[PDB]
Amino acid sequence: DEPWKYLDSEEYQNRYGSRPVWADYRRNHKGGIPPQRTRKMCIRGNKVAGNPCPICRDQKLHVDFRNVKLLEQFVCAHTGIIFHAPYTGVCMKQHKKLTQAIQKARDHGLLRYHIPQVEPRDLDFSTTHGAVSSTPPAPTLVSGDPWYPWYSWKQPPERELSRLRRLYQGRLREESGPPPELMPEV
Amino acid sequence: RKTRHDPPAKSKAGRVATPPAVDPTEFFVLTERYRQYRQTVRALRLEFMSEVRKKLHEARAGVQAERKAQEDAAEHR
Amino acid sequence: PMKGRFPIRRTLQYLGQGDVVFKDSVKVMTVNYNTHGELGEGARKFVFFNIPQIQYKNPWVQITMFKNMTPSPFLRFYLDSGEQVLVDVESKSNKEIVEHIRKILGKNEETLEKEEQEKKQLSHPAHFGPRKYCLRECMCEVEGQVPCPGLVPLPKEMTGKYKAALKAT
Amino acid sequence: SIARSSVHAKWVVGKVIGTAMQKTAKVRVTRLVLDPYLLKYFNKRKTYFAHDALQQCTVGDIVLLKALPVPRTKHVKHELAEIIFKVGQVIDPVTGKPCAGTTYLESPI
Amino acid sequence: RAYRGGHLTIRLALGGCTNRPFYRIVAAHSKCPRDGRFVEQLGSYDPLPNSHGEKLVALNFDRIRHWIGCGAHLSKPVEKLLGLSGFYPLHPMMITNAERLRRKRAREVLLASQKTD
Amino acid sequence: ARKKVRPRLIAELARRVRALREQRERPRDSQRYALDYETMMRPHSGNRLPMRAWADVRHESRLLQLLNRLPLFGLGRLVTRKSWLWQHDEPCYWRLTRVRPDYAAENLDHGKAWGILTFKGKTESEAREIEQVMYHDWRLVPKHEEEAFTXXXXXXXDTPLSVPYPPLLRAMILAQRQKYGDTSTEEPMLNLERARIDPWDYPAKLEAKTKTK
Amino acid sequence: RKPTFMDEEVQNILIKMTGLDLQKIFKPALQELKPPTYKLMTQAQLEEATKQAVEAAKVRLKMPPVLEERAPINDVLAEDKILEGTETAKYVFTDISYSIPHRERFIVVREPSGTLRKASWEERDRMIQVYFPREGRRILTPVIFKEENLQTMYSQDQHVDVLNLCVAQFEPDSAEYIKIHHHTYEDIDKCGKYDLLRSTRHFGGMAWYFVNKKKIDGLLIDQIQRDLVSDATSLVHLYHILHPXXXXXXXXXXXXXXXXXXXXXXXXXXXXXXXXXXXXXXXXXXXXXXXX
RNA sequence: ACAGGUUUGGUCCUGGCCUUUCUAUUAAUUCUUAAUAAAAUUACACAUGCAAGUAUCCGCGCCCCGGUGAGAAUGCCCUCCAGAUCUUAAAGAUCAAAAGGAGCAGGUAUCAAGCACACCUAUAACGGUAGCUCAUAACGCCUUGCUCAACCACACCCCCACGGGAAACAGCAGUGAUAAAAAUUAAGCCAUGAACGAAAGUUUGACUAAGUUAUAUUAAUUAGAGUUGGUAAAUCUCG
Ligand SMILES: [Mg+2]
Ligand SMILES: [Mg+2]
Ligand SMILES: [Mg+2]
Ligand SMILES: [Mg+2]
Ligand SMILES: [Mg+2]
Ligand SMILES: [Mg+2]
Ligand SMILES: [Mg+2]
Ligand SMILES: [Mg+2]
Ligand SMILES: [Mg+2]
Ligand SMILES: [Mg+2]
Ligand SMILES: [Mg+2]
Ligand SMILES: [Mg+2]
Ligand SMILES: [Mg+2]
Ligand SMILES: [Mg+2]
Ligand SMILES: [Mg+2]
Ligand SMILES: [Mg+2]
Ligand SMILES: [Mg+2]
Ligand SMILES: [Mg+2]
Ligand SMILES: [Mg+2]
Ligand SMILES: [Mg+2]
Ligand SMILES: [Mg+2]
Ligand SMILES: [Mg+2]
Ligand SMILES: [Mg+2]
Ligand SMILES: [Mg+2]
Ligand SMILES: [Zn+2]
Ligand SMILES: [Zn+2]
Repeated sequence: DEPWKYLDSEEYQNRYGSRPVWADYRRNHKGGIPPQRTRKMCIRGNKVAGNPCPICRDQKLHVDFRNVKLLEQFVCAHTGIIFHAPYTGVCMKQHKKLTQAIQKARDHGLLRYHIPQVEPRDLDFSTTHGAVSSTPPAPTLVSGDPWYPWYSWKQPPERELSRLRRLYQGRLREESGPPPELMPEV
Repeated sequence: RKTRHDPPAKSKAGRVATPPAVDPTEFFVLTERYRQYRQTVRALRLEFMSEVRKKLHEARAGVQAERKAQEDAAEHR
Repeated sequence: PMKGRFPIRRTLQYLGQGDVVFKDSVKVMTVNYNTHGELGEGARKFVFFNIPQIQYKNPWVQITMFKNMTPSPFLRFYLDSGEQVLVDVESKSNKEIVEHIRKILGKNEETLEKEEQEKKQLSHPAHFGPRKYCLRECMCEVEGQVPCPGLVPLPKEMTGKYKAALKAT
Repeated sequence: SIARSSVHAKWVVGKVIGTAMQKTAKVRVTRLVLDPYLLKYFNKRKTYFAHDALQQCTVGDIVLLKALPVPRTKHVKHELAEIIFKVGQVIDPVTGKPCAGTTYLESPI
Repeated sequence: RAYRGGHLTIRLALGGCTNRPFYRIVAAHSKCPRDGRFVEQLGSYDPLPNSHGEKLVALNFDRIRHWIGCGAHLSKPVEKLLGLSGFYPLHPMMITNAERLRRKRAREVLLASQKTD
Repeated sequence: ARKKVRPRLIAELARRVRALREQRERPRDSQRYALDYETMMRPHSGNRLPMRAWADVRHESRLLQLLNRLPLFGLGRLVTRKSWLWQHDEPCYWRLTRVRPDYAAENLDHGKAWGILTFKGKTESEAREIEQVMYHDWRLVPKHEEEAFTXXXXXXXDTPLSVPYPPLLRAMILAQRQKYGDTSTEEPMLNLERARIDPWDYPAKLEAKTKTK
Repeated sequence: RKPTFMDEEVQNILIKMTGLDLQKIFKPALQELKPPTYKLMTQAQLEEATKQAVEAAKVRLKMPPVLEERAPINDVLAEDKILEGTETAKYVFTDISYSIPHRERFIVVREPSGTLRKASWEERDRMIQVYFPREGRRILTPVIFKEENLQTMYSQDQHVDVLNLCVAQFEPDSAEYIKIHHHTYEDIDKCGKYDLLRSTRHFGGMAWYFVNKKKIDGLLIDQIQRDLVSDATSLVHLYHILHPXXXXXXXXXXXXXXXXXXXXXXXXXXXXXXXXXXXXXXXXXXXXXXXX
C-alpha cells in the first residue's frame, strides 16, 4: 500500500519519464468523437480487457488519497478541477475511485485547492439577546408546577362519571385510569 | 375516489358504522383537556389577528407611508 | 451581429447597460426630433443609441417618435396625473439629454436597490423544492441526515418488508 | 378614491386614422417592440376607437387618448383628451408660435 | 384551480425517496392535492433521526402566525409539532397517548413479574 | 389576437329547467323524514340512521308530535331536549314564539318552529328558529313544573381569565421587550376574555351571515 | 483602561504593521480562468488605476474580528415529565425568518427527558448552517482540524489557508476558532515563519495573540532583520498600550523614547531572549553606518 | 461541432446526402442478484369485486383527490374582480367564474377578401348615420394539450344536456377486440392527505408498504452481443 515508492522508482522514472501517466495512452473508438463516457471497468475478475487505462494497465500503481504525486496529474494544475474520464482516458471505476480519492486528499490537505476569503458569518455579534442569554425561568417552573393545570390528571366527580356511564350504557368500556407516574421496564 | 352518481356497493349497504367503546375517566379527562386547549388556542388566534391588523394598518396608514407620499410629491415639484 | 451600422446596439449587453428607469408616473413618452440642422445633432444620437436602451428597461411605457413636425427638438412626457412634462433638447449633448431625463423622472439608486432586495428576499434558503425555485431539494442531500436510498441502500431493519415479515412471524 | 379602468392602455398617443363615425375617432397607436431574434425595435401598431364630444378630429392628427373609466362599447374604451398636434396647423410647444416643418411662420421679434 | 370551497390549511406535504420520508410544512388550500400547489412554504420536518440522533424541524414562526392570524387551520401532526416547540400549548391527544402508554407499560411490568413467578 | 367566439344556449336552458322543476320536486318534510322503525331506514333519503341513535328513536317522540297535542300551537310552554338534560344539571329550556306545522296528511308530526332560549341557566332573549325539531329527544314540561325549572337558575363566577403564554412564545416576547429596552419584569399575562365557546350542545342559529356595517 | 482590537490606535498601528503587497494581496487563484482584458492607459490613468487597486486591496485586507470566548448557555424553558415516557430521540426546532440576526434566532430542543432546552452553541450553529447554508461550511466538522492534518498543512507552509479555513467554517467567538488560530500562531512562532502572514489580513491576529502572550521575540527579531525599524517601533508602542503599568512601560516611556532608545530599552526590559534583540538591533544599526 | 465521408481523369467552388454524440419506445440475441425511479397502443367495448362516508336525527360531505389528453390554435403573461368558503369583537385571507388587454403565441397566402362583422342618440327600445375587420395576414383550412414547484380541457356520444341515442372502469385492479407496444382480479389506514365529527375515533383502490418487468441509474455475486474494406478501434484460412 505504500504509495510514494513507485512514483520515485527507477522503473517508473524509466517508463513514464516526467510526462504524466496517460500521456501516450490513446482510447480507440468508433469515429471522430468518442462516446461521452469511457468504459465501465477494464477489469472483471482475472481478465484485463483490450488496451487498458493508464491507471490499471500498470498494476503497481495504487489509487489512494495518500500519493499526491499520482493524484496531482489527474487534476488541472491551474484550474484545480479534476478531469472527466475522456480527457484522461481512465475507466469509469478508476475515475470514480480517483474523484473520491482527491476528496480525502483535500480533506487531509495533502493536496492544494483554492480556499476563498470569507467574511465572518454575522455582521454585529451581540451575545446579549434573550435567545442566547438565559431567560427569567417561568414562575410556573420555580414552583415545580406543570405549565398548565391540564397536564395534571384530575380524578373527576363521581356524578359526572356515573352520568357518563348512564349516557353510553350498552357500549361503555370501564377500566380505571389513574396514570402510573414512572415509566421504565424490562 | 367515488362520485355522487356512482352506486354504493352491495356489501356496503347493510353495513352501518358500529361505534367505538368509551371509558369514563379517559373521556371526561379528554373533554376537559380539549375544552381548555381550544380555549387557549382561540385566545392566541385573536392575538395573531390583532398582530396582522396592526402590521397592516400601520403599513398603510403609518406615518412613514404618508412621509414618503409628501416627500415624493415635493421632490416632484 | 453583422448587419446594422452600429451592431453593438443590437446586443443584450448594450441593452441591460443603459441606465434610466422611469418613475411610476411616466406612461407615454414622445420624442419629437429633427433631421436637418446642426442644432438637432445631439437629439438624433439620443434616438439612435439611447431610445433602445430606455425602452428595454421600461417595456410598459409607450415611446413614440415624430420627425420634422416642429422646427425645434424636444421631448414630451405624459404622466399618470395628466401632468405634461416638456423637456427641451436642443444644442444638448446626447449624454446631457440622458442625464437630464434621469434627473427629472428617475428612480433614486436607493429605490432600485431596495426593490431588488425586496424581490431577492422572496427566495428563501431554507425551503425545499424543485431545482428551479429552491437550492436544496429532498434533504437527501444535507450532511447529517439520512442518505436517500437511490445513492445508499438502507438497513435491512428500516425496510418496510422487514417490519412486515417480522410482525407476521 | 375609486374611478378605474382595468385596461393597461391608461394613456396613449396615436395618429388619427379615420372620421367615419359620429363623434368617434379611429386612432392608430404605435409602440416599440423588441424582436427577440434580431434584438431590434420595430413599430407595432394597434387601433383604438375613441369618443369625441366636439367631433373635432381631422384625419392625420396626433392625438392624446385617455383611458375611459367605464367602457362605452366593446370597441370604445377611450376618450380623446387633447389634440397634441392638429394636422397642418402646428404650434411649437416650446415657443408657442405657428409653424410648418422646419420653418416658423411668425418668428420671434 | 378554481374550487367550490375549503379553507387555508397548514399541513405536511410528503416529499420522499420511499422508506425515507420527509415533510414540507406548507400553507395550502384544503382542496388541492397533498404534494401539489400551495400558497407559501413555512417549514420542513425530518422524521428520520440524523447522525447526531435528532429529528430536525424548521418553522417560520413569524409567517406561521401571520397565517393563523388569517385563520388557517392546522392538521393534527402540525399541532403535535407546534406543541412540542412550545409555540403552542401541548396537544391533548399527546398527553392521552402518554397516559395510555404509561398504563400499558405498568400492565406489562405486572405481566413480566407474573410470567417470571 | 386571442379571440374565442361561441354561443352556448343549453347552458341557460338546463339552469331554468332544473330550478323550476326543483321547487315542484321540493320534498315536503312529511314524506321526507318519515322513518321505518324495524329497519331504521329513511325511505326518501335511502340513508340508515347511526347506531347511537336507535334507542332514542324507539322510546321517545319528536317535537311536533307533542306540539300537536296542543290546543294552540303558539304556546309559550317551555320545551326541553333529553340530551340537554343529561349533559347539564342547570336547566336548559327552550320556549316558543312562532310554530308552523307542515301537514303530514296522516299524523301531522312535522314542522318548522321558532323559539327563544335559555341554555344551562344562561338566558338568551331573542327569537330564533328552532333547529333539529326533527329528532325524537324532545320533551315538554307541564305548567306546574315550569315554575320549578326557572328558579333553579343560579349565578357563579367563571374560572380564570388569565394565562401564561406558552414557553417559546413567552420567551420571544420577553426577548423583544429586553431588546427593545423595557426591562419591566412583569409576567406575560394573556386574556381569555373573548375566548368563550359554547358547549357543543348549543343549537346553531340558522338564518344567514350577519353584516356589521 | 480599555484596550481592544477595534480601537483606532490598535487599528492604525496594525494596518501599518501589516503592509501592502499588491503581489501577495492579489495573487493567481485556482478558479476557472477567463481570457485577460487589455486597455491602453496614460501615466495618469495607470496611477489612478494603481490607487484604485490599493483602495480595493484594503477591503480585501480587512481584519477578521477577534473576540473573547463564549460561555456555554444552559437554560430550560419548561418541563413536563408526562412527555418523557414517549422515549423518542431528540427533536430540534429552528426558527427560519429572513429578518433576523443569527444571534437573535430561536433554536430549541425537546429531549426524550421531556424537557424544553435551548440549543447549545455548536448545535445552534450547525442548525443555522442547515437552513441557512453558507459556503465553505461543512455541517459536520471537517477532518482537517485533527492534529495530524494540522501538522501536515503546517509543513507545507500553508498557514494562511488554515486561518482562512477557520474564518469560514467556525464562528469568531467559538472554542475551536480560538484553539486553531492560537495553536497556529504558536507554530509560526516556533518556526519563525512570521513573514508569511505579513501582507495577509491575518496579521492583526499575529500581533494581538503575541502582545497578550507577551512573547514579542520572533516578530521583533524578524522586523529588524527585514530592515523594518518603524514596525518594531509601533510594536513596542503596542506592548506599551496593552501593558500601560509595568516597569518596562512607564520607565522606558517617561525616561525618554524613540527608535533607538525605546526599541533597545524594551530589548533590555523584555528578557525572553534579550540577547537576540540586542544582537540584531546591533546588526541593523551597523548596516546603517555602512549604507549612509 | 474541433469536424469527418461522398460529385470529377484530376483541381478548386458551390451544394445536398450520410457518419461520429445523447435520450426514448419496440424488436431480435443474450440475462445472476439486490436497491431506487419509472411503468404507457388504443376518449374501442367492458364480466365480476371494490374506489365516500360520517354522525345522537337534521346536517355536512360525495370527479375533492384520482384518471385521461378526447377537444380547442387552443393558450402563456398581465390587468380587474362577482361569487363560494374560512377566521372573526367586520374586516382580513384563500381559491378565484365572468369580463378584459402592454406584449409573446403551430403550419399554410394555392385560404384574399369577410359579409353586417360598426358607431350615434340616454330618448328610455325608438329613431339617426354607414360603417367595422383585413397583406404589420382578417375570414378560412390542416395538425396539436401546455410556456410544467403547476396551468387549460373533458367525464358514454348530439361543443353545449332540457330532451335524444342509449345504459357509459379516460378511479383501482382485471378482460375481450385492436396495436411494434402486455405490471397484482394483491395487503393495510401503521404513517401523511382528505371527509365528517365535541371528542375518543370511523371511512379512504388517495396514499403507505409491498408484488411483477433488464425500462433507466447505482452496487456487486453475473458473460454475452456487435464489429474487423474505407469514414472508424480492430483478420488468418477455407468455401
Ligand atoms: Mg459534377
Ligand atoms: Mg471516380
Ligand atoms: Mg469532365
Ligand atoms: Mg448519400
Ligand atoms: Mg420489450
Ligand atoms: Mg389532473
Ligand atoms: Mg396531467
Ligand atoms: Mg388529439
Ligand atoms: Mg380545429
Ligand atoms: Mg393561426
Ligand atoms: Mg379572474
Ligand atoms: Mg395547389
Ligand atoms: Mg336601428
Ligand atoms: Mg358532454
Ligand atoms: Mg335524462
Ligand atoms: Mg369510457
Ligand atoms: Mg383500469
Ligand atoms: Mg366514473
Ligand atoms: Mg387484450
Ligand atoms: Mg412497455
Ligand atoms: Mg382497500
Ligand atoms: Mg413500488
Ligand atoms: Mg441496469
Ligand atoms: Mg450465464
Ligand atoms: Zn481501467
Ligand atoms: Zn431523497
